[PDB]
Amino acid sequence: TVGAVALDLDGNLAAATSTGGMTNKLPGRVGDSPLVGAGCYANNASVAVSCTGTGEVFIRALAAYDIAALMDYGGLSLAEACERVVMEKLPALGGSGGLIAIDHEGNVALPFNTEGMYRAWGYAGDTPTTGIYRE
Amino acid sequence: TVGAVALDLDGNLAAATSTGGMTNKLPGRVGDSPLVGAGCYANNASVAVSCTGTGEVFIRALAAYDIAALMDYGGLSLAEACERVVMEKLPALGGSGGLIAIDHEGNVALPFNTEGMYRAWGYAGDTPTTGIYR
Amino acid sequence: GKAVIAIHGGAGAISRAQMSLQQELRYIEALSAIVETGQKMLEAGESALDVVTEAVRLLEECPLFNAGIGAVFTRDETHELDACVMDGNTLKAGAVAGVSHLRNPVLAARLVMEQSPHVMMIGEGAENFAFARGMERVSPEIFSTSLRYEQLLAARKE
Amino acid sequence: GKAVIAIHGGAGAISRAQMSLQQELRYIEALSAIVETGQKMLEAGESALDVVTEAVRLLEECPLFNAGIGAVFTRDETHELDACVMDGNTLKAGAVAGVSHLRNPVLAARLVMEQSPHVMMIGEGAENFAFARGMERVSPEIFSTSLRYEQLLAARK
Ligand SMILES: [Ca+2]
Ligand SMILES: [Ca+2]
Ligand SMILES: [Ca+2]
Ligand SMILES: [Cl-]
Ligand SMILES: [Cl-]
Ligand SMILES: [Cl-]
Ligand SMILES: [Cl-]
Ligand code: NA
Ligand code: NA
Repeated sequence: TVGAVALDLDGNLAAATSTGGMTNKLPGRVGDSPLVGAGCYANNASVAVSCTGTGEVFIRALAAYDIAALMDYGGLSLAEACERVVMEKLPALGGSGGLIAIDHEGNVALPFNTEGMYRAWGYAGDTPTTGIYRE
Repeated sequence: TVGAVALDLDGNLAAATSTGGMTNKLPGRVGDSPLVGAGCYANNASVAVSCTGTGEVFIRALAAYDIAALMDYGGLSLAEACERVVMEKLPALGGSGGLIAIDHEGNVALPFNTEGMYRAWGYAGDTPTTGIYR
Repeated sequence: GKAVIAIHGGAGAISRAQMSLQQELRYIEALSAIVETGQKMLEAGESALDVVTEAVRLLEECPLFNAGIGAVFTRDETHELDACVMDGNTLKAGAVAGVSHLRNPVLAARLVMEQSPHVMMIGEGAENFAFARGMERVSPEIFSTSLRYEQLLAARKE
Repeated sequence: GKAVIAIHGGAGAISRAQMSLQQELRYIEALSAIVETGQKMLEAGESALDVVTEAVRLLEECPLFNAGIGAVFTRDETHELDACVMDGNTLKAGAVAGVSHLRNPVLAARLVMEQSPHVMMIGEGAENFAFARGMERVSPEIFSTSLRYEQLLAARK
């Protein structure tokens, strides 16, 4: 599973997610990656999100849309929603993983509750930052 | 597309949705019916929902989960949530259809913005009600 | 608490001027019988999961409704069926999309939820998994009805 | 114009003990090159949609990440790929699941979004659709790498 989120100079958000699934997967199994609201979601009013992790849980908890909703309806900040979903809700359902998110104001967050997540981010015109392990 | 939602005597909610798709469908197209949060959703803390309509829009707007999120995070009543999603949000995206929904308190609703929706509801221990048109 | 069930058989451009009374009566009858089955189950203390599963199974078995028997036809003249089920108590869910050889998609979906560690299965993989778990394979034409085929023909005409 | 991009190549049990610096540098170098590419597109005024689409295509192309080339194997030693793309401007989206003969699932997803009325297509159906739009069929073997295959044999045993 891989993904990307972005906010362009026109203020538009977008998200994309792609995966090979799981090693030894039951043929026919579908995870959160191709399902809108689960592994991928973007709305200019709130946020763009791409996930990676235990697909089943991300689908059950509609992780990507939930970030948007917690912000849009609940008033949580990007950081607060990310903490709610990735560090509290997902683990409670037995889920592991992470996601990347950019909100309409250019805030970016990359939470994950696992040992690591291959990730990177950068503002237009700035030096990028990479990561594998926890800060 | 068919569906069912129920609240039981123990307080549990559940939802189910099933479809044959669309007449003349492009093979391989998937609408909202089998997508959790789009055409089917349930959570004891909020609501149970099964949808029917223009699949694409129900997927883009996560219709079924949106009802739940609006009640859970927005504070909207079941009726308020159904109105927003079915009468305001889905039509703005070009979608038609409806949904059935029961919340955790036992309120039930069957909104639709189309000419009709095959439907029925009834409380345990009571007489059922059916409808086709508005 | 209050126990209650609701069901639908599709929303859309249903209109008085293309419907005959006998047809409307058949729909009223089917919706009435299925909602009642649900009420009685709830009344006898059955789980909401069992109730929605059975109500949907009955909607599938009824040829009047576009699910299971009576499924509409794709442009290829095939049937592609999809279903989902979700338990609000555990937040567990099961779903299948694009299956053609399973009589009751809703049962297949529940099979995914309860007899696999997954939530969604598609196509032939879903079918193969369902057979492995003991669900019967049916020929793809059991769902076919003349009425739905006539709708395809009319859709092609316009 | 607070333009910005983020990418990921998967979350999981990545541990220092079980990895070597050189393995680490390869991953760092791939992540950096892809994110920089995205950053530069943003700076040039390219759209978010185009930016995430390209980022993910590069991640697909790179064999280090489990998407496209370097996809993991199913139980049956095949590749089943999925992808989705969503435009927050229009709320339109495209997605494919269970595709095994399309090189870049994110491009196929984008095709679904832009060249059909639909949101999601699966399997043979999704492929025929893509072919009719001019995407070429590839052999499922192009995604195969000895690394992921070894993981499969190790998972079986
Ligand atoms: Ca009464
Ligand atoms: Ca039972
Ligand atoms: Ca299970
Ligand atoms: Cl919450
Ligand atoms: Cl971990
Ligand atoms: Cl008559
Ligand atoms: Cl060194
Ligand atoms: Na039927
Ligand atoms: Na790759």
